[PDB]
Amino acid sequence: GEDATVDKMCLERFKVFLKQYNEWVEANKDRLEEDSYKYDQDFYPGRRIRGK
Amino acid sequence: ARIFHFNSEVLTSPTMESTLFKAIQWSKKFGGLIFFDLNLPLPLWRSRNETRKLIKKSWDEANIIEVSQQELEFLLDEEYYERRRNYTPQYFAEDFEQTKNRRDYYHYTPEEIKPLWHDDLKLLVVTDGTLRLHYYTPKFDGVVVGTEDVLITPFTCDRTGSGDAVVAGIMRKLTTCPEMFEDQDVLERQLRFAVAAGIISQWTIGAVRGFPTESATQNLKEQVYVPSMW
Repeated sequence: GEDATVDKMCLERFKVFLKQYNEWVEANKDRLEEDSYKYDQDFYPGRRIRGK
Repeated sequence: ARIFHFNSEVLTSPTMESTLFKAIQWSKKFGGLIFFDLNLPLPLWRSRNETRKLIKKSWDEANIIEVSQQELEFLLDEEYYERRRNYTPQYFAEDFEQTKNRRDYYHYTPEEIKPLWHDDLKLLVVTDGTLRLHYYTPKFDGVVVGTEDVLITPFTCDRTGSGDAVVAGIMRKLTTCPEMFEDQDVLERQLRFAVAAGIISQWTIGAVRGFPTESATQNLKEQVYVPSMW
């Protein structure tokens, strides 16, 4: 209940991972999509979701 | 004259180009239709941009235009359509017909053709030999399916002049069947006559020597096509 709200939990080590993960995502998102188009001609389940 | 016909070879001569536009002025004043049969000579294949500038004035004066598939793709974008033809799906075909690996008879959309369309243009015909005749009007568009058989006579076959027989067949039907411009079903039936003339023209060595008569063309059309398509 009120004792299990998120602010009550110790997730400090996972939050530092989230901060690093978000920085990596913003800096590599476009490059990863460009590589998907360069290497994979057609989409297929298991490939990177791209485009619209 | 009700149809004034000329090729782009006259654009390679400074004298003929000036004379050509006086002839067009006279023909239009008397109600004639202008037929531009492109037939690009060797110099005009060098670059798309130079050729488009060179033919633009004569293109805009024409009411009827005939181009080959190669000429049309060269005038718009040669590499885009070559890439389009060479595409193969990686995993599976998008439909059953794509599995048969058949020859490409791509029908250009009127939006792809839009850079070349103008107000006075009544009919654009794009010829893939005698195999396909893509036609475009302000109101509609479509394709006439044709055929060819030069392997029926391997030692007398000669394709030279078959493009002229197709154009002559179009002109023969346009003058006598003016509803071709406005009726799609009528246009397709009359264009099959032009297909037949092109086919016969490929069965003889020499263009002039092998040009077919009307009754021979009409006979071949009825032999090739089922009666409902006549």
